[PDB]
Amino acid sequence: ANPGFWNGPFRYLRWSAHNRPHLFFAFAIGIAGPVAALTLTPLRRKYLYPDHSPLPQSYP
Amino acid sequence: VGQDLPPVGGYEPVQWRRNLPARGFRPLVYLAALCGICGYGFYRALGGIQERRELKREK
Repeated sequence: ANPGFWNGPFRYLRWSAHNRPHLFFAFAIGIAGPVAALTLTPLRRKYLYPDHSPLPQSYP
Repeated sequence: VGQDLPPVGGYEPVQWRRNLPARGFRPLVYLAALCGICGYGFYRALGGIQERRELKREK
């Protein structure tokens, strides 16, 4: 049986996800976290501001 | 030789092999509908949290 081998990355991700896949599908979640966290600044398109508060002491 | 328990004048043969997968949806839809359910679940979950945005500032 064959492990993963780096030098062909399109091949590596294949024969990682097919022979020792159980860390692949973890790290797919690990890349779905922050990369999708960077594809939101257009995707919220200024959706909402939460607007919470402690006590509003006002001005003169 | 008299009447002993001889065979039958037929066989009606029986099973000697394996058995099968159950229903027709073997493929990844059995995974993909999972992404449907979370695709529903967050669709209310965050929204309920979104509604608590209005609720907390209410109090």
